[PDB]
Amino acid sequence: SLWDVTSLEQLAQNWPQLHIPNDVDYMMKPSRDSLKHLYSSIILIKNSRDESSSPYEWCIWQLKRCFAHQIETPQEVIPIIISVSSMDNKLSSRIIQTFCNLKYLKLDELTLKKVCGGILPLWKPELISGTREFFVKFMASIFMWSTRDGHDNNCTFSETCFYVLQMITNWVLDDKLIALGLTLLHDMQSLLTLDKIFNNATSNRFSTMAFISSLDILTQLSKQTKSDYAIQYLIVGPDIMNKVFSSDDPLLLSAACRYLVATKNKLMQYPSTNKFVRMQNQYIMDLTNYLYRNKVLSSKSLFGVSPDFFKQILENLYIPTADFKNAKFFTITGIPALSYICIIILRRLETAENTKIKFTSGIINEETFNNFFRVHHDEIGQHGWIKGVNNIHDLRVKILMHLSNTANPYRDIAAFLFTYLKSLSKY
Amino acid sequence: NSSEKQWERIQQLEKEHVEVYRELLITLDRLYLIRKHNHAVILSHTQQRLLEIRHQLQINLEKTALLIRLLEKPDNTNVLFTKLQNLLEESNSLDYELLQSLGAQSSLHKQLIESRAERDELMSKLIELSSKF
Amino acid sequence: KDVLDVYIKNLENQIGNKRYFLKQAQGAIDEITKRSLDTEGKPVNSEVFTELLRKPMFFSERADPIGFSLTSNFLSLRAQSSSEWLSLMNDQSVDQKAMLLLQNNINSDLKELLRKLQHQMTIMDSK
Repeated sequence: SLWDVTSLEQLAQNWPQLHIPNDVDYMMKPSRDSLKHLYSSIILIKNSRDESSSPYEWCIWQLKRCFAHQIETPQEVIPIIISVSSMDNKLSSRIIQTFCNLKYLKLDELTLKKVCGGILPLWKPELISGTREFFVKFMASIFMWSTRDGHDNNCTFSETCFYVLQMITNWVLDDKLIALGLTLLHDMQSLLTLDKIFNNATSNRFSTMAFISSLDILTQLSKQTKSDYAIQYLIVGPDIMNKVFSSDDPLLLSAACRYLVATKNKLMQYPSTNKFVRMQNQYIMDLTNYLYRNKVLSSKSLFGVSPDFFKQILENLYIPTADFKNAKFFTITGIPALSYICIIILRRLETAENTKIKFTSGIINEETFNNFFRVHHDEIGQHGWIKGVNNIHDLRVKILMHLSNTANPYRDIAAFLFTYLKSLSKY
Repeated sequence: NSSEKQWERIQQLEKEHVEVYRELLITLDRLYLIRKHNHAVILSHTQQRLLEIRHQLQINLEKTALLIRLLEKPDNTNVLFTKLQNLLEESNSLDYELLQSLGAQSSLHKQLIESRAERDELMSKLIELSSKF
Repeated sequence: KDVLDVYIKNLENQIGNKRYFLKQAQGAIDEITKRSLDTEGKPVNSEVFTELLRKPMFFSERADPIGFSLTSNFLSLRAQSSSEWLSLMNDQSVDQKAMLLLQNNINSDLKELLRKLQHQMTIMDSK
């Protein structure tokens, strides 16, 4: 009897004479019990792993009676259920089809979340074909249910999305289902980049936050070499790219430009006049001057949006000064995301060399810099402030070089700038 | 809690405000082609997204303008400008953890998948052997 | 104090104005629609969507503090979401950490017991 088994040597010796009992509820739920950890696993071994296997039906029925909220403590069983299932391909897919529809969502969007985080990242679909449609439908359903009326957001779609992204890592790491990864991938992205959840007014970073991980996944894949998958399944596309480069989390733009630089080594091989390079160097040709040498009025189509839109909106945009407005706020020193971070950079930097001038405001800006550069002219002219500085561009290269020493999550931005600017290429 | 309730009512009002502004931009840029065309309202998904980024990017430039009229001369008495800094340094404090805690998952998961893969290569052999019985 | 108070009434006025604008614009739209009642007319927008993406609507009034709202909402929500996301992540990276140990000790016991049974096979592969 399995209960009679006490040591690993007991199971080794009495193996064939062993009797499989039917006390599944005691064997799965948490001396003579030393091997209880192995108890479940070994039963899938005495008999082959059939669908009717006692722990399979036990755990799926447990998951049922958990979704429907009859269980005294739903939380306590989930880790158990995940454990046997997280590392069982067979049992997983059954639970997937049984619990990964909109049908099994309105009962509890919270427990489906957790079991997803458990099972989803660890899975290889048995049949490749009838899953993409399935997951696309499933996630579109979760989106429709999450961004509905009377309930703004509780990160139910974003984090489930992130778990699906995890699973796509497990997939793309293996072969022959990478195409299922990098095709569900952009389909999930285009669902993440919807205005009602991917916002610039009420963002609810969860999407944006889950989004960088998503972009990081193929960034990771972008860095790793020796793999055959069409880059067509790699370039995130301008439909959802421009909505990110126009966002306001700084680290969103950071991971973005990370993915950007971490494609250059894996894109320059393709021809210049290339269907997908054409939009990549597009992100390059412009974002290089959405944080830097802002010539947006001289150029055209900042993010695909025509420039003179900015001509219009800049008028009727009241500014106390009129000295420099056209270029007043379009860089590090003037983007709404990483401008306030930049004056923290400047302050913490001045705090180091023990300056005695103490920049008496915060915004770095071509006009407010000239003030503090002229009304404190001579004393700084001797010393007491950042050494190299002679012109605003010098402040920019300095805040970059400091931003490129890894303690700051935004570090990738400076890497992008150095890699793609070629003017400050000398760092 | 006078000032705190004032700030919370500020939050409510401004939320309603930005929502109405957003849809107003939407509704106007709808109405425009409503009138220029006669019935053409079949703006496609690609067409719908360009409008989206245009509106967000105007929302962008309007929100950087404030960052020009509230900072160069820090009043430090403005009940609203004091709200800026403490609601501006607060934004980027948590920026380190997300970057770190996303790396603290993209590796942990590599251990999970590896241990599961060894469990797979193990279970299969074990069933093969129990069948060699 | 009264500063933010009159600010409240100012924003209330802005909201009233913008909601009136919304009602009026919705009226104009549905007017054009009903006058175009023929059948669900949905034709392509010919080279004027571009001529629409060349100019904005709602050139805001100077006194409109909407710019402040457009940042005081976006960043306050931005720091009230990162905290909860991190609570989830570390809350989810500790459970994965704990489960990985449970999966690894069982994996080790199993890989060892494999040797146990395999060698027992050889030794019983006598008679």
